[PDB]
Amino acid sequence: DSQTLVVKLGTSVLTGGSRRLNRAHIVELVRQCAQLHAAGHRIVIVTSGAIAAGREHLGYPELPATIASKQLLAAVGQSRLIQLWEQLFSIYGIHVGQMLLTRADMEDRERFLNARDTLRALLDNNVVPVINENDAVATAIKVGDNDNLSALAAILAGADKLLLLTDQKGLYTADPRSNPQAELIKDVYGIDDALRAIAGGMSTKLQAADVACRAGIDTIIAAGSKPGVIGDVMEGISVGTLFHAQ
Amino acid sequence: DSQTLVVKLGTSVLTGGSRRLNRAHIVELVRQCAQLHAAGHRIVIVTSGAIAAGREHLGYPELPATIASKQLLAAVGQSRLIQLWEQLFSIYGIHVGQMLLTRADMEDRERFLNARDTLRALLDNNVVPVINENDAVATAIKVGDNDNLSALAAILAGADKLLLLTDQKGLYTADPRSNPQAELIKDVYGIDDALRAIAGGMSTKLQAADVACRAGIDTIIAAGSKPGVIGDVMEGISVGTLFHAQ
Repeated sequence: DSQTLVVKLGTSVLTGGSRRLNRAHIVELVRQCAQLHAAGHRIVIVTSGAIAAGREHLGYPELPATIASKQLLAAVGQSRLIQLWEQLFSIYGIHVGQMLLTRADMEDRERFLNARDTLRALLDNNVVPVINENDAVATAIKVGDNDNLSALAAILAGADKLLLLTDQKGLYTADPRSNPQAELIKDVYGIDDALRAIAGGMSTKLQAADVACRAGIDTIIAAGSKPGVIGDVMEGISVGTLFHAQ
Repeated sequence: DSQTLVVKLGTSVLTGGSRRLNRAHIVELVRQCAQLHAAGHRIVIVTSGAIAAGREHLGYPELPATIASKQLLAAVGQSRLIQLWEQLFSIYGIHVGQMLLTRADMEDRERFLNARDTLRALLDNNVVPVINENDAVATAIKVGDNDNLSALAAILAGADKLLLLTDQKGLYTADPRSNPQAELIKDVYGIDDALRAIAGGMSTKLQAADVACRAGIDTIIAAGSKPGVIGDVMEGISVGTLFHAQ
């Protein structure tokens, strides 16, 4: 019966590839999350967009390429990002709990177990956790974070599936934009099989699929804009590239 | 001319001593913050209430005394806390940037300097930072955190004054509730002078006043509900207990 599923939303899914956060699109996703929540499933959101959101809200100001500029953007953006997620879910009367984690926080073993406990406490009490890199405080630029963070979250939260919503249909045999040849690779079996099958942020997705399948957790790369995507993934309907678990 | 001032709000100021977050009271404070912001001063908010807010929003549920219960409360509460601060300030068209810091993050010297930079980047670009203990992730209970965190923030943010808004008028010669004798101690000169003068969360305030005065920064204990308090403190009008800087 009652599945647990982590959904990762990268920046382009969230902005619909614009430089403004796209609420029509997000609400479309929240919706699917609520239907499953109402069926008594457990949902975890790993959200990007903190910086995008901060640029928007501040009217795209001109800033030095310091770390302090990524961070202040992130401070402002996350306050909005969270509010946004809080309100959309609130519509379907589901609560959300904001978790900001650093790459550091995760390698610290004690904090790692803590987080496991808290994630489960959240779900246990029907709350959707909305996790993100703690970018206003995180020392380390971007860079596919987030993909990895999400696969950690999948483990800690005891996930049955990890869904990596991106701006293309899955994983291809080569660059599809410059290629009439490219297949959408329906199934993959662990990373080594991926890297053989293929001889845009797509490497860190291959990376997260590793960490997660090696942890017993199926992981999917799929288009975030595909109607009904999230439910379909629960039912194991084929929808993008499925990276089976070991 | 252009002063920088850190305002700390503990739980009771925020709930007005209830178990619900009190928006009438908060807005009253935001107001004073906006008037000074509009005069081109720089304002930093160190907010408590994350857990209070999480209990309220979840309808005071019955939870195990785990660390995971403080943390999930904190996850839910902060998402609300921030939204609330974001909206009230938004009324006066001032932006806010959310910073969640751990006691850990501060002893890590690199992250310490980072935070300094970011705080100043925030103010430079007219944003009010709203800082809090990162309770959904913070391993260590409560306990006067926050008082100390605020005095760190004062240093990092290059503050001229630190204002510790509490639920009484300042510091007393003894417990005033059980005492017709108790004076409100108008001035104090560094902690040693405090501890001589007096022979409810009041120790950690004495503690923050130390860290901050020893850093060249005047610090004030005052009633958060006192009309016009924050402005008065800028003008150095006497308002509670003033702990002068070394």
